[PDB]
Amino acid sequence: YTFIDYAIEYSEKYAPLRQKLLSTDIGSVASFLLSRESRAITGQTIYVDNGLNIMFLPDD
Amino acid sequence: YTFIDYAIEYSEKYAPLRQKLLSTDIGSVASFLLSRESRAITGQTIYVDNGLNIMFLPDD
Amino acid sequence: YTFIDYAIEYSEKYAPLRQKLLSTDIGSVASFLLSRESRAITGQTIYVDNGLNIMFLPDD
Amino acid sequence: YTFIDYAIEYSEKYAPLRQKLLSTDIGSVASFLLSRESRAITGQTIYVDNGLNIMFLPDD
Amino acid sequence: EDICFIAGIGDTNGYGWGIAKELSKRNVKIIFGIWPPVYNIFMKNYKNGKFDNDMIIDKDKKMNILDMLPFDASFDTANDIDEETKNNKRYNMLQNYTIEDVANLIHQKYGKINMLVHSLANAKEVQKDLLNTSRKGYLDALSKSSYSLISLCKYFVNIMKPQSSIISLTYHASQKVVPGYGGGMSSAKAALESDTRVLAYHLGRNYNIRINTISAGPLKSRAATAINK
Amino acid sequence: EDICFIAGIGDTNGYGWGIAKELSKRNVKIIFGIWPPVYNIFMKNYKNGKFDNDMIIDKDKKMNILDMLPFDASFDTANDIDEETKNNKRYNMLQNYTIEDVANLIHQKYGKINMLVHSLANAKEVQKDLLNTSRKGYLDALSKSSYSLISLCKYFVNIMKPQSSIISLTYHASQKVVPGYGGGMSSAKAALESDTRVLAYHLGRNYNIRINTISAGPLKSRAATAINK
Amino acid sequence: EDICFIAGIGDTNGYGWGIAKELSKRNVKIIFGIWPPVYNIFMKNYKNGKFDNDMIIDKDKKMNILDMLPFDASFDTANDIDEETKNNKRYNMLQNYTIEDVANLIHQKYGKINMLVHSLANAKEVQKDLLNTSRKGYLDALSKSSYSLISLCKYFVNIMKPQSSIISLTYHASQKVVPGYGGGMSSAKAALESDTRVLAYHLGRNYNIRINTISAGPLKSRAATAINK
Amino acid sequence: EDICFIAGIGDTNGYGWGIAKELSKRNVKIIFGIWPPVYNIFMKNYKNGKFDNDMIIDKDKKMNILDMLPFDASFDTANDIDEETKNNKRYNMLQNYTIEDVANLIHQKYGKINMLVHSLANAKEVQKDLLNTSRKGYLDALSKSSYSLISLCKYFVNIMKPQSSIISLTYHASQKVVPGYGGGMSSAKAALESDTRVLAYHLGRNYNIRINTISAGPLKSRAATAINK
Ligand SMILES: NC(=O)c1c[n+]([C@@H]2O[C@H](COP(=O)([O-])OP(=O)(O)OC[C@H]3O[C@@H](n4cnc5c(N)ncnc54)[C@H](O)[C@@H]3O)[C@@H](O)[C@H]2O)ccc1C(=O)c1ccncc1
Ligand SMILES: NC(=O)c1c[n+]([C@@H]2O[C@H](COP(=O)([O-])OP(=O)(O)OC[C@H]3O[C@@H](n4cnc5c(N)ncnc54)[C@H](O)[C@@H]3O)[C@@H](O)[C@H]2O)ccc1C(=O)c1ccncc1
Ligand SMILES: NC(=O)c1c[n+]([C@@H]2O[C@H](COP(=O)([O-])OP(=O)(O)OC[C@H]3O[C@@H](n4cnc5c(N)ncnc54)[C@H](O)[C@@H]3O)[C@@H](O)[C@H]2O)ccc1C(=O)c1ccncc1
Ligand SMILES: NC(=O)c1c[n+]([C@@H]2O[C@H](COP(=O)([O-])OP(=O)(O)OC[C@H]3O[C@@H](n4cnc5c(N)ncnc54)[C@H](O)[C@@H]3O)[C@@H](O)[C@H]2O)ccc1C(=O)c1ccncc1
Repeated sequence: YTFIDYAIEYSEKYAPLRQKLLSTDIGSVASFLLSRESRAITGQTIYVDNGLNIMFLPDD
Repeated sequence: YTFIDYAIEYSEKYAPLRQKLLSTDIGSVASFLLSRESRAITGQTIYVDNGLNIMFLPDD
Repeated sequence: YTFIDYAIEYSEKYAPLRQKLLSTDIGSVASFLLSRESRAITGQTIYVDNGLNIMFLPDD
Repeated sequence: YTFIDYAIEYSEKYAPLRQKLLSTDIGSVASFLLSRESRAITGQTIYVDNGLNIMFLPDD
Repeated sequence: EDICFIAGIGDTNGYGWGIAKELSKRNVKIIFGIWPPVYNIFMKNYKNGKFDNDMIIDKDKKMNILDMLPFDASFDTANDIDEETKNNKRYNMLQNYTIEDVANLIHQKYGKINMLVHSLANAKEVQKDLLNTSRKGYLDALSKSSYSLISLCKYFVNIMKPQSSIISLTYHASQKVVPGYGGGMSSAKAALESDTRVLAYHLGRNYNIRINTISAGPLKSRAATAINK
Repeated sequence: EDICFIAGIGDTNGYGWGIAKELSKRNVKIIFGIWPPVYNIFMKNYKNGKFDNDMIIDKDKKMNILDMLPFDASFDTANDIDEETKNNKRYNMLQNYTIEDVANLIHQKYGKINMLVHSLANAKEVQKDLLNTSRKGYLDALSKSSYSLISLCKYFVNIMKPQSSIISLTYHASQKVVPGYGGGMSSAKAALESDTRVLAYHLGRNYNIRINTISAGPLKSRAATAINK
Repeated sequence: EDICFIAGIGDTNGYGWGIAKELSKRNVKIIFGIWPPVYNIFMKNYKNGKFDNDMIIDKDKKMNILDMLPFDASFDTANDIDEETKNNKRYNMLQNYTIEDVANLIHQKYGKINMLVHSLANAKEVQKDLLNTSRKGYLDALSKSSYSLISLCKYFVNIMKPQSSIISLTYHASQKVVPGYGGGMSSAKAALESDTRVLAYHLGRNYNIRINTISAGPLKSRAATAINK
Repeated sequence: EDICFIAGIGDTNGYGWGIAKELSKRNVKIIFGIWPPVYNIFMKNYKNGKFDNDMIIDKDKKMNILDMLPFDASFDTANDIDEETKNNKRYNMLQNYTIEDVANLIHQKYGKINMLVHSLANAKEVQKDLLNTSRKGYLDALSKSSYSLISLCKYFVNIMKPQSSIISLTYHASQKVVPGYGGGMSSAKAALESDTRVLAYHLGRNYNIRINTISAGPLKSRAATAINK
């Protein structure tokens, strides 16, 4: 089932937040970073992945 | 002239962004994170420091 | 079967290096760091965990 | 005086350890990583720079 | 219709205020948690209008402060309160200033909130570098600057609406060494940052609440000028 | 009155479209840079209303697309296109598709813009793992996925006002290993992230322009499916 | 001629022993710091030869244990000792087990050392996840697992030869969330790691002493099996 | 009885030589892979004893160089060398200098080795900063400084016994910005570091071989001086 379907299933089952990640989720963060509201942020790698990046070991 | 004044002088000199950092610069970022616009972000340490954190050694 | 047994089972399965981690594996590394051979190293967090720490999500 | 002489002077003046960094210093760490003594270390970026990498802001 | 509790304030020169001003743009109601010692004097300035100019919202609006309450992040519940403070001239006239008490207090006066802000830090020995910091000073820093966050979350999650958000303030000194920032504050900021992840996992899976921290640059407030190195 | 150029849209299923949507919510004009291999097909679909029900926005809003231009991030300037791709079935009818040309075309037609979005990647050997990736393929992944960002900046920085912002997308595989994300794409992401800092220093100091990157979760888009594992 | 003090031991199934065995290969003399509660029983096994097989050095040599001493990382000096323990059945017959006392004790019996090992961790509420950990449990973890390191350094630097080295043990849970590792241990390991940098700066510039930490993988000892999740 | 191939030596002033020295202290046979542009000159110097007082080792020891071979990490296989460099003044007299060929030559002459050292980097535009680096130059820095490591591994992994180790050198500029380290070298270092993990997974699981990288401080070597700033 290709690498990507595996990645979606695993994320939705092990990420801190359970909701399905939508393009608009990355879209609204991108909108923010592009607006003056983030005038003080730069050179950063900002994660928008329901927190999966913070985990080390799963559970089940 | 207090530890704090040195830090701000250094930041306004070697930081990627030259403008003065405002309490509202952090506030706007805080606003965004407390809203649903950032529903896919969690457990992150987000830098709002005019990018100073990306620097290794000053070019001076 | 205790938190510890799960961790070792998981490590011996998904870690880059398959061998069993020995108390002396950490000891040898400790020896080296306590010697002049590593006189240019300091303030570091050195990983001796068969590389498990470099993994994001298990391939299973 | 080229980028490198600047880097050496700054390192020797701001690094945790003051000694001059020698090729043999990186040499002995490399020898270690290559020997069985580090059989449990892998995929790592090991710093051998007298600790300069740990600093954020200088002093003088 | 969104309410935000800002814990950690004393004046309008800190980050708490800057956060409060920006949230007002989105018309969120703000509740300030003020450290007892300066609660009265703070109410004074306010009553005497010393903050009127600092309350004007960009949008040509007045910052909507729902309430100012005495709050001490070193006490989890009323039973944690010790004799010395129970006699402390500045705590006498006050009451319900422990984390659980203000959580219940807010919940009873205004219902549930959906935004939480941890904006307070304290270290008795901040002027000393790590190696010259006592066990007491070190732990006082972690209790006030770190554990307080975990505690706020534990007691405030009960009074929060679903999908509510949480944030705290930290400093890059936790990752890279900045000499002068002592008393174990660097230590505290390192734990606050690691705890933010672990709390995000639990709060995320269990309540669907998010938690994040902002590593800020320098701001000349008052708690920052007290570092003096 | 903000204008944003989005590079990396070839259908409404990727992150670009989602970004264009959210940008429209805040009413920013959008220009789509489209890759020639799928340019006409995209135009045709758009024209026959095959995207119509995808430009919808909760607030009744309907995406506002300022322009749709052919664009290939493989070429910095016109003198860069090889004769073959120059006479190729898809590129013949087209012109001004190099980074320099589109940058110029945009400025010439709408003036200076203030938002730039890099939403693309590519690698011929993504299916193969690092060890088995050839120099050719590896250099291809980096040329298309990482260098394009730098070139994109170099040319657009000049048609961008001060305080404008730039963003690109990345994936955590750059920092931790994920088997299956091959072809050197994890390597390209690691370079993009490091370059995002180097560029922030320079663009910051010299133009007062910001650049950040977003490490996204999984999305079933055309590109992603290309992995096949 | 090199002496190493290993603080944090109870049996031969921990890391302290593994470190002790390897150092013996370089013929360094070892001094063990044992937590009072198990000091006697530990001396028992030893006297009755329960560790003879665990002492054989690869090199067909016998591990050279210079001395075993009662050591409690929760007490900086004798004046820090409280009444309850001063009456604790297991502390009565003992003496000079506080950090400063054993530092002086070693220095008086064997002179200066050049190697220090911090290999101890403790959290009363390790079985609970962060959110259900009390202030007491959290701080007990930081005092025993973190501040102890800073304290060891402060008092032992006086009895160390120039260019001496120092190390401690940590766990990746401080950087990434591993559920189950609770009681604020993750918090403690995060501060221990940050403190290692700050201590390296000070100890490096001032004494030319190095300090580093080893983030280890799982080992089935005893303090690790007590976590049980 | 260990044999180590070092790639990246063109004089006794770089890190390679220092590595070869320390390896000799532990009595490991050393094979030097030498770049053609400076191959003969190196041979001549070595032959006339111009390195004689540099092969000295505290313990009276004198480096033990097993072999010195011409080697260019730009070429994976013989079918990779372009006709020009093939007929070039320096490469004509030479043969078996591609990664595949030297790997084969080594195995054919000494059998399987168990140590591999990548001590090289190069970038045509190192003097220019990222923004002003051309695609050509950028791809060159990555091809020579990063891909060579992967290709090096792919071919040598087969002439290496199990438990063998590999190492390369990197610089912190990959993680934090250092103006002046241009040409895309900071980008190449970032890729090398990320690739060091991906490779460790694969080489680990399939061959039980380790690979790590060393982030070194400043050294005034030929390469370093090339920066000129
Ligand atoms: N002021 C800065 O520049 C700065 C501020 N922060 C964080 O921002 C937050 C507050 O900002 P200020 O400190 O900027 O703002 P305030 O918002 O000026 O100060 C915070 C509050 O601590 C409160 N206090 C102490 N204990 C308690 C308690 N138990 N209960 C209730 N109140 C208590 C006190 O009443 C005060 O209002 C803290 O978490 C800080 O550590 C983080 C980083 C920086 C920083 O310190 C820095 C230093 C050097 N270079 C760059 C940046
Ligand atoms: N999940 C994802 O889809 C994902 C996507 N990204 C990045 O997001 C960006 C957008 O990718 P996407 O939306 O997935 O892909 P997409 O293919 O849907 O859309 C982008 C465009 O790439 C365009 N194309 C290729 N080369 C060119 C060129 N040279 N000029 C013009 N057009 C070109 C192509 O025509 C397409 O329209 C890229 O930089 C990605 O690598 C980053 C991370 C994740 C990811 O891969 C992932 C994997 C496993 N777990 C979690 C996340
Ligand atoms: N055992 C492991 O697998 C492991 C061990 N460590 C660290 O290794 C060190 C000790 O190793 P063990 O714990 O492995 O070894 P021991 O060396 O088995 O245990 C340590 C000592 O704590 C001592 N104790 C408590 N308080 C005091 C005090 N105040 N004074 C004197 N003694 C006291 C106690 O007497 C005991 O001897 C600690 O700093 C650990 O946190 C770090 C990481 C790992 C780990 O926990 C882990 C967990 C899940 N997945 C992977 C790895
Ligand atoms: N200070 C340093 O010299 C330094 C060196 N390194 C790395 O250490 C390694 C060795 O570099 P060095 O010793 O400085 O340089 P070197 O030039 O002295 O020796 C290495 C060899 O590169 C060889 N050459 C180029 N291409 C090829 C090829 N394709 N095939 C065969 N030979 C080739 C060349 O002939 C030379 O003998 C490289 O991977 C470096 O990037 C990493 C970090 C630091 C660094 O640049 C730095 C900068 C600022 N502050 C601190 C540190």
